[PDB]
Amino acid sequence: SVLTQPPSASGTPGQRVTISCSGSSSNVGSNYVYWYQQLPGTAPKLLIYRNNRRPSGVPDRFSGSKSGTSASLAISGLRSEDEADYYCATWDDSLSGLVFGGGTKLTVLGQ
Amino acid sequence: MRCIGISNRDFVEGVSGGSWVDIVLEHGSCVTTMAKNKPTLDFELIKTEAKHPATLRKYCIEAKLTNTTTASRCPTQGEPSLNEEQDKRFVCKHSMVDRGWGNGCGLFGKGGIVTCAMFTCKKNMEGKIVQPENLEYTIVITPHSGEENAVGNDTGKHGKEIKVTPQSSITEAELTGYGTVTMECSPRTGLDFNEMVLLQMENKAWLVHRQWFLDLPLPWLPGADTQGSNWIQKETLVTFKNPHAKKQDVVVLGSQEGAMHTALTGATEIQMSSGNLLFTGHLKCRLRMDKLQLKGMSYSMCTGKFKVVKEIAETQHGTIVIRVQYEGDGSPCKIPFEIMDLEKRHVLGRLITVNPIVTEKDSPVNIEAEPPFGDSYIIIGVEPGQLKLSWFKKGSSIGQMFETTMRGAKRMAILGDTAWDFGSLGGVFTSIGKALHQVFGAIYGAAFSGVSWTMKILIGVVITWIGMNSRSTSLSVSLVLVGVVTLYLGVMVQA
Amino acid sequence: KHPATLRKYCIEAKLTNTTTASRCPTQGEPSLNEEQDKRFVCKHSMVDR
Amino acid sequence: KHPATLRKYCIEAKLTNTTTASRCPTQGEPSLNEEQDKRFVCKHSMVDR
Amino acid sequence: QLVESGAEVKKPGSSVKVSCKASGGTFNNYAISWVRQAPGQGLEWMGGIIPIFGGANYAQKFQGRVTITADRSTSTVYMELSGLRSEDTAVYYCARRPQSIFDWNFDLWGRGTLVTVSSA
Amino acid sequence: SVALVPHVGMGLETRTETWMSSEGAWKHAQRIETWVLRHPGFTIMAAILAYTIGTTYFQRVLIFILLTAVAPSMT
Amino acid sequence: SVALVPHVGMGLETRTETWMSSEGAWKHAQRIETWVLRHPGFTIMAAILAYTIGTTYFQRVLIFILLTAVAPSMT
Ligand SMILES: *[C@@H]1O[C@H](CO)[C@@H](O)[C@H](O)[C@H]1NC(C)=O
Ligand SMILES: *[C@@H]1O[C@H](CO)[C@@H](O)[C@H](O)[C@H]1NC(C)=O
Ligand SMILES: *[C@@H]1O[C@H](CO)[C@@H](O)[C@H](O)[C@H]1NC(C)=O
Repeated sequence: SVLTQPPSASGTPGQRVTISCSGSSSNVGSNYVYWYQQLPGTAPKLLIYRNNRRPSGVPDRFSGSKSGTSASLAISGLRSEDEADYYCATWDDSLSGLVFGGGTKLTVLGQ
Repeated sequence: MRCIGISNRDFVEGVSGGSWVDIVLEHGSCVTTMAKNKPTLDFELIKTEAKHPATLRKYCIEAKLTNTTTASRCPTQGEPSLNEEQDKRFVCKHSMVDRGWGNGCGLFGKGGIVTCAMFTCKKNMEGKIVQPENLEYTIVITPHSGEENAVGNDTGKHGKEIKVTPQSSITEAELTGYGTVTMECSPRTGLDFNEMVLLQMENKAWLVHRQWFLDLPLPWLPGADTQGSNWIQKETLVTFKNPHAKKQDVVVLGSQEGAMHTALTGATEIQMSSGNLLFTGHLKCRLRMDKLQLKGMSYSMCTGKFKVVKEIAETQHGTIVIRVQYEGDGSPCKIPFEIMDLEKRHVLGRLITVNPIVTEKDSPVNIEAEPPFGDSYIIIGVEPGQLKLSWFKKGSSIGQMFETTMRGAKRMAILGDTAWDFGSLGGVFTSIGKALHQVFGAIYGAAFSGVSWTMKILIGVVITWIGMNSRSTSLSVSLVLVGVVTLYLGVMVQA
Repeated sequence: KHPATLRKYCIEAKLTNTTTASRCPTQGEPSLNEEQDKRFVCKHSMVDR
Repeated sequence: KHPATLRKYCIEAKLTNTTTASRCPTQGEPSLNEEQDKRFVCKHSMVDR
Repeated sequence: QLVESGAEVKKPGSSVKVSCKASGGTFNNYAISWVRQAPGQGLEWMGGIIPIFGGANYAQKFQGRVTITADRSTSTVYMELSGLRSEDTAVYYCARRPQSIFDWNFDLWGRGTLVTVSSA
Repeated sequence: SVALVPHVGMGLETRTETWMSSEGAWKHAQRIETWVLRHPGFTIMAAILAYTIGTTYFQRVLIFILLTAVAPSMT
Repeated sequence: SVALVPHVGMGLETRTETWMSSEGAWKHAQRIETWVLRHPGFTIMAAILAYTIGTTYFQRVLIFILLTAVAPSMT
């Protein structure tokens, strides 16, 4: 029912990675889905709002996806900057509140 | 979809042969206009800026006194003189004290005395005036499309803001996907700023009558003065005391800010800090819909499944709003929306978001419809997955007619004869009525100007009684009608 | 001599700590914690929602 | 489902922290600090002094 | 701009009030929400408020334990936690969103106030 | 003072709340009522005078009301 | 306003002159005069109503005077 995401995600620089946000029809599929990119020790930065919409001043590498009940966030090209927790937020009608994805860290390789 | 959520929303249906309609836009109100083949539009007057205001008078609401001096003449020697009696920055008074050998005269009697003190202002009201050609009205036109970015919002993402002035009173708004709308406004007959003052006292401002502002019992400067020092009615903020006849003193009369606030009851407060912003009043515009077209009439019915992402919610206007998402395949498609009976044999209600269409798949679109009184069913989609939504409307048609009549009467009570231009499409009955209302309103304003609401109620009762106890039927009926209208206006006015 | 104070009126005041609270339609009155204190002059009204 | 509390009525209370104030006749109303706080239920009366 | 109060050290069972001042335009035209993140954990929405209107909305987990208020005179938004405990140690953010029930994009965030129950 | 000329019947009222409208709606009625409470003697005299001057009950009541309303107002 | 309830008619006057006796002596009459000048329409209507209601010139004149004095007062 609530938002669920893969706890961790791996990748390599210059790759395409999509993070999945799965919820119930009460929260995802009946409301918009927002994606937030948080760096360590920094306030989360709004990444995608509504559905598949990018706030002004964000690169086009980020692309959100909305399914009937699940959502995903896709990255065009991968770098060391992409390594950060990613959260999906969506209003829940039954819970009567905003529910966050729970977090998904992108583990870019190349160390 | 801006008018959804505003209690003072108005529905204007139909245009004339020319595809135009007369609408009066008020600041607190929203107008939604509908024609047989045009998109539904919402109109809001969101600003009225007065620019380049000129002061015509500064009143003193708090003064102080200094440099008090007195002169006196021993009895029978005439009135005394002070050099300061000719000084305009001084307030003087002539009285009689008792003189004698003890006081130092040598004659016993009433000896004239004059005392003067320098009048200084510490706080004032600047009553600015503005030329009627400096007024600017901002009107937002938002198409009643259903796209989520406009459901009762007070932002300009989808709404189009057109600025109207007395000089450029004809403007068009380009509504992406709906053609253009032409607004032919008459700001000059809107509020008659030549008989009004912009009164700014401290950090609060009011719009006031110029005769009322010029009749205020406070001292004033012409407004061309840069140094004060020539206040006019300085005697209004001072009091001279000669208790018994032994001394003459003069004192100031304390800050008049609160008395001014009390005097300002019935004046609509405005804003004057960052420009002269007036969120009060109305604008009459003629709306031209001829170059206005529905978006997506060349679309095919969706043939897919809709889901209601937000339950149907009723508004204050007897209409309903429903937010539905689409999950079918033909992305831009007409939404199959109907309001029928349970058997789906009759069409009972009309939708207000005319021509609902899904511009994007996972992009909710929220339709507004007007369902009938009692039971009705909102059917969304086609048979393969059609959803049928029960609704019940609590009112009544007779009650709706009564409420419509009361709104009409209240509009006439607030706009006077300008209420005959609301929803007007020409016609000879409308013109005749507006002329008759103009003449009767002239008489009524002449006979009732400056009168409070309790006085209006009393006059209405008196006139109604006179009419009822009238031997002639015509005069009886006319007086009863005038008295009842007077009573209604007194009960509706804020005076 | 020896006067006693009978009542002290206020002729000039200031307002601070302005707060608002609202209740959605049909859900009754809203509540501020500040309505408990008498130092606050409160007012109830209806607002379009 | 999903109810909203519209009002909470008290069916049983307790009074604590009781205090009283009085002023001499002709000298106006008495004053209590507690009357500042709306948690205290207060009433005014007259007594023989 | 959205400026938050400084970090606070509290003790179990106590209360902490977090302030979040905002500009005039953002105070009267937007909404402010409070989201906490326990260290090494995901964001958790606690509640929000339309400062022009008041009457905050609270998450079910924090119902009866939090109170969000707005000071219109100072254009500041306040958050108060009662019954603080170790599990309540986390950084608290104030975020700005449109005052509509459907759109929940926090396009502007405060730096975040960290509340700890241990010694620094 | 300025307070005694309070910009009421000026004909500039729109569909927007005026300044201190709610209070000023009934402030004068409250003042008349408090005055009649505090000065019962004048009200009795006004009733007697209205009865004497007016022949019909309508104009007697009208005179009584006008006298009672203007008695505190002239003050 | 407090200005609407002056300390007149309270029966405490001595030979000593009062706070604003000279000022406030004629201010009400001046106000009614200014109002009648500014609103000749209501004065004419009041004259017609007073003539109609009152059977005798005394009742008519009294009603007209009271109407004129009370119209600004409630105002
Ligand atoms: C007023 O008195 C001051 C001294 O208090 C003096 O300096 C000033 O010249 C006087 N101004 C006049 C009499 O206009
Ligand atoms: C009022 O606000 C000030 C901040 O300006 C604060 O210090 C004070 O505690 C507040 N008082 C009340 C009673 O809310
Ligand atoms: C009530 O009385 C108790 C016991 O003395 C005291 O601890 C408490 O502070 C009092 N409360 C108030 C509001 O006076």
